[PDB]
Amino acid sequence: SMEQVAMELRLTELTRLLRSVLDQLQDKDPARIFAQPVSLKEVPDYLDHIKHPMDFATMRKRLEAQGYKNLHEFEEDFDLIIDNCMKYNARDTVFYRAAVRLRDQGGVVLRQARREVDSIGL
Repeated sequence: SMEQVAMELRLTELTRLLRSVLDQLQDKDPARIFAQPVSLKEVPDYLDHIKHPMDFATMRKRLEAQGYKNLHEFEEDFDLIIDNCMKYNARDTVFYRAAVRLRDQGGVVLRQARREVDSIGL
């Protein structure tokens, strides 16, 4: 139908916007601490602690499969990256501090994205 195509254009546009957001967020992680899944070889007990692991590479896979239907779903996954890290790692670690900085600096970007998704209507 014509409607289904219009819908898919919207989703494709959302994906385009979310790809830009993802790049801006990952730029706030120059150490690349959150670039890849936590290694279950190097951290064999990780899944005993963290029940829903997340990372930028995994988000990007979902993104390019157009797997985020709205900004809220995308934000949930971004929040998982941060929250997982702040639980597994102690306050005085480079990992925890990196998550705090990513959350603080990322909020600016996400505040803008929400306004754009609303205004453009995606």
